[PDB]
Parts: sequence; C-alpha cells; structure tokens
Amino acid sequence: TPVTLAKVIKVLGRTGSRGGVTQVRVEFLEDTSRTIVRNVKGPVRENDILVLMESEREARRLR
Amino acid sequence: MRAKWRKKRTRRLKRKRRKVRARSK
Amino acid sequence: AVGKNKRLSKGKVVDPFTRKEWFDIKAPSTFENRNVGKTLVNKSTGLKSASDALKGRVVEVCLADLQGSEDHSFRKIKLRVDEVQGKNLLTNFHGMDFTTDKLRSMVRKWQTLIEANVTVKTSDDYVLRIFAIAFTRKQANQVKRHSYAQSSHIRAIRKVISEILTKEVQGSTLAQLTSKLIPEVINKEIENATKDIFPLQNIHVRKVKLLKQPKFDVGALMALHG
Amino acid sequence: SQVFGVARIYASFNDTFVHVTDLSGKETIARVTGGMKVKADRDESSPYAAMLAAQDVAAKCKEVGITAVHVKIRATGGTRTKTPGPGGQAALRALARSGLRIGRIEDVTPVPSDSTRKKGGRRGRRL
Amino acid sequence: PKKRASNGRNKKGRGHVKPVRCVNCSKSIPKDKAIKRMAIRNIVEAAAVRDLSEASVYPEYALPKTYNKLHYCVSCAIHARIVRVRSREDRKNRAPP
RNA sequence: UCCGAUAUAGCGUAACGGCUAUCACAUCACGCUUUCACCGUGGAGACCGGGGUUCGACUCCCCGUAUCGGAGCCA
RNA sequence: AAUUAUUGCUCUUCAACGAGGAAUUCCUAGUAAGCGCAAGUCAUCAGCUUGCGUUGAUUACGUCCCUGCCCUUUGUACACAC
RNA sequence: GGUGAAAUUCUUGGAUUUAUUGAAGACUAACUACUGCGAAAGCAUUUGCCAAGGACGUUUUCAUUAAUCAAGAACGAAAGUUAGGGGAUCGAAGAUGAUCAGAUACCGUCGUAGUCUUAACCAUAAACUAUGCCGACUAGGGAUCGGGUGGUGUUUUUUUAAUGACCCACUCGGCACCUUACGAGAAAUCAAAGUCUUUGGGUUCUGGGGGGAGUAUGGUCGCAAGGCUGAAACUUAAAGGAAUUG
Repeated sequence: TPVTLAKVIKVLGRTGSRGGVTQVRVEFLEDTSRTIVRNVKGPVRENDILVLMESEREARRLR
Repeated sequence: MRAKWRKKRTRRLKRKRRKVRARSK
Repeated sequence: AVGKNKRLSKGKVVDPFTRKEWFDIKAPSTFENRNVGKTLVNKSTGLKSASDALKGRVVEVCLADLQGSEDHSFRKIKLRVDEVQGKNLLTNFHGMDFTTDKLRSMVRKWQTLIEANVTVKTSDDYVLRIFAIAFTRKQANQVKRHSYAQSSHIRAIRKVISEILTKEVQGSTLAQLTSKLIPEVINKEIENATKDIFPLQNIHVRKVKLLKQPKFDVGALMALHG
Repeated sequence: SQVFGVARIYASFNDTFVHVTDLSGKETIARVTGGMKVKADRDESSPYAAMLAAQDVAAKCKEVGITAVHVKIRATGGTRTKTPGPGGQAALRALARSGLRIGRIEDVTPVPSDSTRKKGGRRGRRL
Repeated sequence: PKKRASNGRNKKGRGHVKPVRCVNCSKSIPKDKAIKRMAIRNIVEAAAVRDLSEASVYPEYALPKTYNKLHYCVSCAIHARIVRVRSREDRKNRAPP
C-alpha cells in the first residue's frame, strides 16, 4: 500500500467550471526537492500535508 | 423587393409579350 | 441502435476459431530479425486447400521492428508471402512506406518541397517506382525567414535526383537495393550531388512500390531464407 | 514472444468501429461497433459506447490467442471531415486496461490529393 | 462604406484564388479569404500518455501526433468560438495572440 | 382439391415452457420555457377462434375462420 | 340571532400517511432549523402576518457552470425606437 | 448509414468493416505566403516540343517613328445553346423522409440537364481596387520578388578557387505594407482620393432629384436564351451618402 505524505508550499488558486477545485504546488515530505501539482477538493492552507495514492500526476495548469 | 427577381420577373414577361404578339404577325 | 433492425433476411452455430491454424511469418535474409508475426487460416480441406488461400497475403511491418533499433522508427515495410511449407511460410520484399505522422512533420511552410519519381527497373526484372522527397532549408546566419527555391534549382535538383535513383537501381536487383535503403546510403549520395545547388535538408527519400514481377524463381527466394 | 494483431479503430461520427485482425489483415477477430452496445441511435459515436465495444474486442482476443495489438486509428477521410470522432479515444483508452499490449500507433486516415468534390453545394450546408 | 482595406481577404494582384471548401459546412471560400488554423495534437491525448505507455511494448518509442490543416468559412469560424469580433481600432491588428 | 405462408395495446412489432408479455407513436397527469416547439417522469390499455400434449403454452400438435401464392380437373 | 357543526370542553369512532417520482424554494452565524409568546385584524374565532425571546449544527469564505441583471465592443433600412 | 432527433435506404441472399487487386472519370491537396506571371477573364503534378513576354545589363542601332482615342476589331468567369465523345463525384429540375398551422424551402436519401473534352455560338458578373490611360512633382520606414554592382564577409567543391546558397551596402523595376498629415475630403478615409476659388500638363468615357424604367416601340446582332441602342405619358418632396446618441 503505497502512501505518500505531501506538504503544500503554494496555493495557486481555484479552478474548475463551478470553482470547487484548488490548484496547489505541493512538496513531498520525504525525498524533498521534487514536487507536483494536485487537484484538491476541500479547503487547504499553506503548509498542510496531504495523502496520495499516486505521486506524479501533473494536473493541468491554466496558463 | 429583390432586384434580382424583378429582373427575372420582367424577363418572363418579356417572353409573354413576345409570344402573344407573334400570334398577329 | 440495438433493437432497430426491421428485416434481417431478404428471403424471409459452430465457432470458427477452433478450425484455424497458426503460422509464423519469415522475413527475408536482408533483415536483422527473421521473426515477424503470426497469422490464421483454416485447415487445408479437400476443396479449399487452405495452403492456397494463405499464398498471396501481404503484411506490412515497421522497419524498426525488423532492425531492432528504434532509429528507423517510421519506415513502414511491406512483405508479401511467396511460398509456404512446414508452417514457416516465406515472405519477400513488397514495398516500403513512410508513416503518415513522419511525412506530415517534415512538410512545413516557408520552405520549398521538392518531389521526384522514376520508373526504373532492376536487374532481376523487377519494376519499381522510386519516390523521392526533399525540403529546402534555411542556411545558418540567414536573416530572411522563408528561403524558397527559384524554380530552376528545383528542375536541376529533380533532374539530379532522378538520375541518381535510376543509376542506383540498375545493378541492384532486390537484395543490395533493399540493403541500400536500410542504412540510408542513397540519401547521403543525394545530398552530396545537390549540396552545390541548394542546401536541401530532410532528404528521407519516400515510399517505394512494386509494379510487376517476373516468373516465380522459387530457388531465388530459398536463397534468402537459410 | 508476443502474438500481435491490428486494432484498426475507425471512429467516424454517428458510429465507431473497432475490430482486431491478424497481422496480414485478412482474418478478423470480434468486430463490434459502437451501435451494438447502446440502443439510442444517437449515442453510437459516444465515448461510452466505444468503451463497451473496445472491451468486447479485448475480451474475445484472450480466448483466441491475441495478447498484443497494433493500433491503426482512422477517421472518415476522403472528402469528409478527416478528424477523429468522439469515440476514437475511448476505444483506444478502454482496450489498454484489459491487458493487451500496444505498439506502433499510427493514423491511417485516407487523405486525397485534392479529389473530386465535397457534398453540400457551393453555399454549404445551411443551418 | 468600406470596412477593411483588404476587405475580406488577401487578394492583391491575383484576380482569382481557386477556392477551397469549408470543413464544417463545406461552403466554397477563396483560399486567401480562408481562415486556416492548424491543429497538431497528440494521437491519444495530453493526459492519457500513461495508460498507452504503461501497456506499451517498444518503451516510449515515439508517442506520435496528428497533423491536419483546417479551413473555415467566415460564418463557420465566427460561430465556432474563433476570431469572432474586434473593435474598430483592434480590427487593424494583424499579429496573432 | 392439395401444398405453403400470414393473423398480439388505438398503429406497427419481437417472443426460451420458470411473468396475463418490451418498445416508438397516439393520451392521463405532472414537469422544464414570457410563450410555442423539442426533451423528461409514473399508468391504463394486447396474443383470429375452438380442442389436445404438458410440475408450467402467445410460444408445441389438430380443426375451422379471413387473406395470399403455385399446382389439376370425363359425372 | 350559531341551523350549511362560530369557538371551548367530555366520551366514543380511529381514515390516508411505511421518509414521498420528474422538478423546485430559502439560507452563511446566534444565522438556518426546532419551540412558543405579544400585537394586528376581534362582540367570538389563527392552521395568517408583523415582532419577540428559549435551544441552537453542518458545510463555503469560492466560481461564472445554469439562471438573472449591469458595462463594453459590435450590426442596424428602428427614433411613436422589435 | 444519416441527424439537433429521426425516417426514407442497404442488411442471414452477409450490409457496414478488413485485405489483395482491377476499371473509369474528375482534380492537382499539405508546400501555399498581405508571394509570382498575364491586357483582363485567368493561371499551381513531372517531362519533352513550339512560339511569346516583362524587368535588368548595354559607351549596340533607328530616330520622333509618340499619348489618348468616335468608327472598327481581338479576348472575354460561371451559367446557357448546337453537334460527337465521356459521363466517377457533386448536382438547377424531378422523386422521396422529415420539420411545420402550412413547407413543392432550409435539413436527409436518390437523382436527370449540367459539371470534363472536341468543333461552333453566347458577349454577360459586386467582369470591384465599386478608384480610365499617359507625364511631372510632394514625408519618412522596414520587409519582400526579379535583375545588376561592390565588399580580403560566412558556408560547401580541391582548406583554397570561378561558382551555388547566405550576410552587408547601393540601385532599377514590381506586388504590397507601417507612421504622420504641410495636403485633400461631407465624413469614412486617402502618398493618392495630394500639387483643385491662389480654380488651365495631355486625352477618352459617363452623370444631372426619386419612381415609371433599362420598361414600351423601332432598329441591329443571336439557333435560342437574350445582348447593344433606348423614350414618353404619368407620379412624387423627398429618395440617397457618411458619421453621432439612443
């Protein structure tokens, strides 16, 4: 059971058609200096730690 | 309205005045 | 869409895969990997003679698979079954082709595309139509953005390329010509002749097709498969 | 070490065709279209219908002896749109899950050298 | 009154352009007046590269793309969330976004 | 006379002997639109007739009814 | 002046309702929701309304996806102005 | 299969689909551009032949042979007409399925004439840059196409040269584009639509408020369809242009 604990360093902003998805630049707790962006459903602050069942899914960026 | 169809309508009437007149000469 | 058929019969079950037998395609000797694939055919019944229905199949296989290395990744190669015996049916060269995505990648605007074809025959009575494609390139330190050709270089380039293809085919019957396209040696020869006319990057030549064949010459085919 | 077939996915509008054949292409296996899995006459080209159709092709491959496939994606081509339909991707997406091994994906949409004519007239299809 | 200097198109010195057909409604439209847009996407899609590569022999071989050039008529282009409308001053702008 | 075929909601249509039987149209109502159209949601409506087989017939056999096609005629 | 019971009280009678389909209303903190009280209309009659207090959560702290409206651009042969 | 949804349609006689071929006719994609040639209409596959053309270079020749043009003449998209060939796609007409209050329309499926070619007519178009042709002058700027000139410039041949492709500078001719307004215009806009009340470089054609009307009649051309020329009676105070606010 691969479980990864990832702590966020930046809240990019809300996204989605109905504005229910948040974009976050999140760092991994272990094996630092390699990060990913993940869609988040609920409310998140800076430096909050998440739980993942997939480590390197790069969510699309609106830019 | 359209000038295209008043040209077409007149041309079709040019035929009639030309065909009814041939019945005389 | 399911319950839509009004009438199924104009007038008004046994599974077929248990009746079929598997073979393995053999590539000619001028290829790194003889193993190609696997086909299907019914048993050789008393009237169908399923060995006959398997005679004329044409299978196309990528050149990267044949040569192993992925450098020749696009390079589609067509192989035609000529003789079947002992369930290791033997195939011969039938033509080479380019993938669509490779051909579309090369064609970009603000540059001139050059095409040239010939109908030169080989020494073994084979008749082919060699196709050649080339693209003008922007020389280093250039300022202007398009670098088109002047429609007289193209005629000279096309004359040069057509002369090269005809000469490079006459003398090469099937084997050395097939081993001429694999190492990309003809195109290197084309660049050398046309490097004094115009730069002409991307001289990947083109697909090649067969037009007609002489008598079977079964012994010639067996010379390849060892 | 692998038994390879050809997917030959033809996903136009109003329907989607997926049917795997032998390498030579003369022996076909389990042709199922998008209009066989849903009864709408409108969702034939839907991605959901192609997902169900792709699984049936992939399922029947296992009992035949096909373990890997070569994908040949196709649009209508000719003088028509030449763009893949809505169900083209789902059909390719779905059969990867069943266990088939993919290799040499290639687009086989027939493209003309400025062929005969496109239906619709000079003024197009007025809507 | 005149709305554009080129007035719809790019015909200066030709007199005739040999029209091409639209892709959505198949309407005749001169090639210069056409609104050509190039669509070059991956064959599968941007976010589906795992499942193909996860079950792919010939690992990460090419992941090739589809190339095709699209021609629309003015009616079809405007209706398709494209070049739709610009203000009188911004109509003169020719550079792409 | 024989042979063969057809016969289920107001119309059309298909039936595994483990259910007085699905559907689209027509309507009953409720909906969604300024409004009118498209679209959605729960019902009522049905095996040509009569017998036999069968733990169980629309469905399997017999007869008749109406229709259709092809074949033959010494009171 | 109560007969088509004005209302209150007693006894008996003890019906649908087993949480409600397609849809649709209100709502960001003492707010929603539960509960009741005063006044209004009143000679009598609250299942209504206007206010008031008791107990008192969850979930947002955003978006233009649906709906509504505003501004700008755009077209007009309207100006009593679609 | 088709559509927003369907149905007409083809399907157990195997439709759609896959593979190997074969035939026919049309077309010339991507390259393809604020790019080229032509008097315009127009012209985009290779090659061979024939004749033609602009620009450039020129210390070659003639010598005013020139510009614009009533009359007259050549060419002239598409559609259409006559006669053969071809007749694959699309498809005026027509037939059908829908939609609709109606739908002989838009949408779907068929489908003749046509679409292609040879010989001959037609003589029209928003045939538009809605801007006649020739000549001179008036502000800058970069890009590009063709020719030419110069630079120990770059790259490749045989490091080397002549070359070919590039870079820089100049010049002629061309398709154009950007900024500004001494200037013009009613304005939109215009390097011409400027050098027009401070009104005159040469020349051809056309217009005189709106309808009737490019109609009637007469000619002339055409196989025809129609082309060119072209009124009057009568009627009317507005039509129209460009911009501004709603």
